[PDB]
Amino acid sequence: STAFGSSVINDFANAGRQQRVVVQAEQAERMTPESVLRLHVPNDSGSLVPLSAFVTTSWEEGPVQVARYNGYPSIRIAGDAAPGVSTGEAMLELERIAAELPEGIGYEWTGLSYQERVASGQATMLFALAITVVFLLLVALYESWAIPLTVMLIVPVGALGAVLAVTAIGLPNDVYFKVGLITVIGLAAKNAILIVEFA
Amino acid sequence: LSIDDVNNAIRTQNVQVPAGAFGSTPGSSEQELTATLTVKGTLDNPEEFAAIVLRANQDGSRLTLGDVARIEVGSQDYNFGSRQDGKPAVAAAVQLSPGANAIQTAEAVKQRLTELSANFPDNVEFSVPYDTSRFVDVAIDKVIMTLIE
Amino acid sequence: AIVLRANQDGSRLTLGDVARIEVGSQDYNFGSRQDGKPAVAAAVQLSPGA
Amino acid sequence: VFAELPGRIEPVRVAEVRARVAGIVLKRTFEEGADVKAGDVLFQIDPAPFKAALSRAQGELARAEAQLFQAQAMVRRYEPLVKIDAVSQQDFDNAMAALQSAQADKRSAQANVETARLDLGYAEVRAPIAGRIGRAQVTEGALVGQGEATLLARIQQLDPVYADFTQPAADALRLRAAIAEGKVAGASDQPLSLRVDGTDIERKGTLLFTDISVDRSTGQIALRGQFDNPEGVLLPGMYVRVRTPQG
Amino acid sequence: VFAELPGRIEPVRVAEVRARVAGIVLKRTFEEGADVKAGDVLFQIDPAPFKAALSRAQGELARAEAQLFQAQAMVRRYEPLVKIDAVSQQDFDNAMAALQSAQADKRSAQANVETARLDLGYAEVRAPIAGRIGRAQVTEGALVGQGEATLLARIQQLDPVYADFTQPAADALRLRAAIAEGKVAGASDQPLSLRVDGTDIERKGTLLFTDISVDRSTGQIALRGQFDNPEGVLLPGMYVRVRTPQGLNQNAILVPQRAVQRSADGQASVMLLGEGDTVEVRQVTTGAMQGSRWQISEGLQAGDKVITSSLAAIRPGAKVIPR
Repeated sequence: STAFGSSVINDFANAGRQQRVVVQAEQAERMTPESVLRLHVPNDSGSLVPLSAFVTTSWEEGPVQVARYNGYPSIRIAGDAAPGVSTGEAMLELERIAAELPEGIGYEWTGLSYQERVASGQATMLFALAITVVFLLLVALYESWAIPLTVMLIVPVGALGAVLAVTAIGLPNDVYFKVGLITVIGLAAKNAILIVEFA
Repeated sequence: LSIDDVNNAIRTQNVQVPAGAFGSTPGSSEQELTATLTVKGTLDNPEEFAAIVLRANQDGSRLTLGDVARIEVGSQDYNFGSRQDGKPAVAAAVQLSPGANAIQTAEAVKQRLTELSANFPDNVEFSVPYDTSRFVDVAIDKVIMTLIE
Repeated sequence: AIVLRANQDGSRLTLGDVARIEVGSQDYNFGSRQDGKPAVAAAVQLSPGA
Repeated sequence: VFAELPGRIEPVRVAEVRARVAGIVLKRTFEEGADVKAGDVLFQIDPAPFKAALSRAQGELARAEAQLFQAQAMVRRYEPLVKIDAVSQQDFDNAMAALQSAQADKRSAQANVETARLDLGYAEVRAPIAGRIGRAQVTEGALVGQGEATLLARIQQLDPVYADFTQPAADALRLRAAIAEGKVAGASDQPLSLRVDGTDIERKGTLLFTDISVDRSTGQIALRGQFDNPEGVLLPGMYVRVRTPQG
Repeated sequence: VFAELPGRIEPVRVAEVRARVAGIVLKRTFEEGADVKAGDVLFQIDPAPFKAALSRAQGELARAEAQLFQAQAMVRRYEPLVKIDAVSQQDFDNAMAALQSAQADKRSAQANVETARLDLGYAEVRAPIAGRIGRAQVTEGALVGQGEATLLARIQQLDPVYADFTQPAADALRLRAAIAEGKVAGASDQPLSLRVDGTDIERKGTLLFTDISVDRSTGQIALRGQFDNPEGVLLPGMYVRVRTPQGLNQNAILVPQRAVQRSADGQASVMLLGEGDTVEVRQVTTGAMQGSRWQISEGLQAGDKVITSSLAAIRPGAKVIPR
């Protein structure tokens, strides 16, 4: 431990800072496996016994890094999808392949993938709640149902404009486009009321 | 031998060894194959522990741990024991986190346990004796009935 | 000058006789460079609500 | 069943050549590490006092021999005279007793001379057995044999060797029991196999002697097998694990 | 392959000058540290009892010589008389026997005087060998020689010196097996190189003796090397390092160290540029580590085109472009 791993002995009081004196074997005396054998240790009778007298070095392969996720051993596999291809389909492909793994090997998502998962989950009923609430507000204000359904027919035109524009320039369906779409929907609704209340 | 000797032999001989790696930083400008030293220090099974040397002579004769002690894999603690209907059993108390559904959590636990029971040893079986969610399920299903009726 | 073994006659074995003593890094795991030359760096993080 | 037992290679014959006499080592007549024959000169201790003692013994021998010659001459002269009674039978008997006494004194002086000669030969430090001699423990000009028999060298017989390995006693009693009721058959006739740690050479040997006494500190009886060592591969003092058939 | 082993310098000849006769150290003749020649008087222990013993022995010798003189006179007078039968043949033979016995007694007394003289000479302690004498372990007035042979002074020979270094047994056995099996030819003729710790002082020597008995405590064998010390730089007892050759390889194969791969079993392998510029996997057993290269023992032959780059970016059988 002391010769090859370096051992911290005690505290060096370096002009007011408490740093640690470190002991390690010399650079020339720890550069080869033979240097491990050349180290000596003391026996009970006071002589020094070389390591090579009772140790034999055998090579094998091992982990320089062990990765564990939620307490089990893991491999962290990362990459990026092909250009022009959605990430959701990539998660679909990855889970499909991971299903072909031998039983006992689990696959989990982490960070960005987990966040993308929950986002894609929540978007739909977010839209639904928005639409039902605007309907209810519109029936409240117009003291009717037909006029609410009338005005609510407006939003697909704003959605169509946003979608055609983004597809023409080719941008993805990111959060920024989504909020742009929602504010466009809001202004289109404002337009629709500004016509229909006077009507 | 005294019990201090056996304790100290166990303490120094059953210890993990942070050996290191040759060619480590600061490394010579010449050498280029650092690699781990991975000494085996701790003992895994009762056979290895019974091979702890208590006293070895120059001739070769040795006193291994097993020669004075019986070594086996047992409980860290024998204060408490549990039985379930006259047969030796084990049990755990699962507690609900704050601000969480019980019925869903109970169903998740039961489904997980039944899924794990597929991998159980055949001699052992699982059973959930106590469930605080059953009372709530019957209570809500009755109260809904009372509201409707 | 740490005495490793001193005899009654007066002869002593000081630490430097067996080891090279110097002021160095506590750890040599990580090294940093800034444009081809040895450098150091620190990451300053902002406190909440500032 | 084979049990691998720790043990050490020990040479068949060890000759700790020691100084039997006090004196200064004048010369060292051998080269260290060479194989010496029995009786070869190793050290030459200064033969100053022992030569003088030998000279004294030889002087006593010469005196006794002179007296013997005188007595022989006297008896030869008296032999025909007593036949014609020229000398008394008593005188001739006294002469013959003097001759027998002179012969006995000559024997005693010869014995003293031989004692002195062998004492002197103790100063010619010779190898008692043939074998490999190690480093000379003393150098020329060192005073050896003063007070104690100073160790001079060590001569070891390199072929064959005995491997003194160790068996746990309780294991020996358990095997002996299993033999006794007959679950297992004794494997005394199976050869031992010795493997030196870290190398690929395997040597076969025959069990010689199983101890009766028990090591107090460890409770294990010692054993001895003999292994041929033709190539000099086995060295004295090596730690060897001996595989011993356990029935 | 060279091994640096831990060793100590020992003088070829050491003479521990010890007092053989009990007495009070009267005078110390030598000065400490000087070189002494054989027979140089060092100490002077008072010869009070030994001088008396020699005087007694000389008295006994004088008596023996007087008796011899008397017997010689007897025989000289009897010799002309016995021829004319003036004395009996018996008397002449008795006189001759007395003369021979007196000669024997004189020889015995001379031996006793010689014994006493040697014992007295043990009191004028002399240097048994030539070399550098050390401190005087006793001073004038100290009682020495009673009970035990008191150590008086030590003499060492400073040229040449021995270097009794030591080697682990297993390394020696591996070297011997390799020599016998034929991988490495022995390097006994190569001279040991000596290096003194903390100094640039280098010396050459020769290996003399390789002990056969492994030390029981340390599991090592001892070796002895003789080193010339003309300047007296090599000091007895100094810790030194000895570069002992571990055999010569005529066809050693050394490759860049980064060009060795190891499999999950620990078997080392090497990527080779085969025919048609195809990468082949040839297994290899690796030897020792020298500088930035590994010594290869088997699995390589002279002229093999080894790839010492892009090992992480090469699969077997893939096509590559040599540089």
